[PDB]
Amino acid sequence: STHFRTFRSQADFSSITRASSLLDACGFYWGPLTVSAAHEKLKSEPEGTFLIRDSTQKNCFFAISVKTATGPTSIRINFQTGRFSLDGSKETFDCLFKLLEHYLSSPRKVLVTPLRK
Amino acid sequence: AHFEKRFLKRIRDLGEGHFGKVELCRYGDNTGEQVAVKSLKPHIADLKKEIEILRNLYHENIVKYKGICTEGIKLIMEFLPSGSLKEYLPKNKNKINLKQQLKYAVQICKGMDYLGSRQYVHRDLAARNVLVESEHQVKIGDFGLTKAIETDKEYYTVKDDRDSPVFWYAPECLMQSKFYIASDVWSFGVTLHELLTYCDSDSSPMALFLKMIGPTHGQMTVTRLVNTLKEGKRLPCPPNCPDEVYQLMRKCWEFQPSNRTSFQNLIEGFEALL
Ligand SMILES: Nc1ncnc2c1ncn2[C@@H]1O[C@H](COP(=O)(O)OP(=O)(O)O)[C@@H](O)[C@H]1O
Ligand SMILES: [Mg+2]
Ligand SMILES: [Mg+2]
Repeated sequence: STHFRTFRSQADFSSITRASSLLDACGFYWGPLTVSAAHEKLKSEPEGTFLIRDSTQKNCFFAISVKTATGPTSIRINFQTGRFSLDGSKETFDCLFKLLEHYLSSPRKVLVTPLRK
Repeated sequence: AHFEKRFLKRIRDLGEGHFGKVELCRYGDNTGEQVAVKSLKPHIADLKKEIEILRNLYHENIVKYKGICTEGIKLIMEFLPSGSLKEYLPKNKNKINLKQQLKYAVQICKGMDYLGSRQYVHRDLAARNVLVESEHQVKIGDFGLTKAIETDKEYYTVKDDRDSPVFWYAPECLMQSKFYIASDVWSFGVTLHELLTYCDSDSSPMALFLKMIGPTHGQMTVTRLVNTLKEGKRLPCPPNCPDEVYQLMRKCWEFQPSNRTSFQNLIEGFEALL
């Protein structure tokens, strides 16, 4: 818990502060929510209710927590050179909210309704 | 300068860092002296770079280079019995007064100033890496993250993709991975804070900054740490620390690298108080 990775560039730092600024504007960003704390808030919601929070891993910024058929789960949001991508996908986005607006129209229909504060 | 692995003693362990392990050895007559051996502890290419840096340095306040143990490669160096300030200060709180602390601060600055004269930025100047030789002498070690600034450049941008002690790092290091000589000056002020708090765990730089930040985890901790520094928030004045010493400590924490003091002005500042 002592060491982290510094930002690789000013452009990378501008990408995360731009995303953090947009996340504070929306109502479904909960910040430093742990995996167990986020899943407790989602286990009683209708299927497909998603949530944005800070990841707990040292090398990851944000994560999504959604409720599927088997219950609440979490997916990593990979960030690399100003690009955002899901842990199990090959679609990169220059904005975090363009990443979310895409999977709201994906044929998988995983995300549908956000959990607001 | 080539030590054989067949004559190493492997007595006990000395300390564990974020990158490697250090053990105490000697090299049946036991005529060999005590030596500190640093192993990889999983990388291999980084330890060879650290050895080439230590073999290039030769200062009174820097750990002396000894040899190399081939196989993998093990780094051999002189053994300082008192360990690091992280372990020496909590055990000698009633022994080390303020004058002895300022004497340690002068030795660290003279060692860092010599390190900067060779275009080297330490990038890990902390109390855990300041080894104690005696009550009156300390040396600087752990050059695993040390980088060389080009002679025509003012800083060196890191593309290592490796972990960093972010709670000792200046804003330009956190935001851009740029490392000036002034970046080590920032780390010195944090290390000076450790020296005056006798390396107390409850008053550690991480614990105090996490208090200012509030609830945080993951890599977003780095983002919130930068925002805290952008709000002008710094480590408080340690207890029983005079104002003249804390002012020199604040000169190391200017947000702009160009506004920070230099190591030679720090030496003149502490020597004026002795
Ligand atoms: N020559 C030495 N004498 C005494 N203690 C040492 C010596 N070298 C290392 N240590 C101890 O080992 C610990 C970590 O060593 P270091 O090489 O800084 O770790 P790393 O480089 O892997 O982060 C330090 O806290 C220090 O007390
Ligand atoms: Mg160390
Ligand atoms: Mg190290």
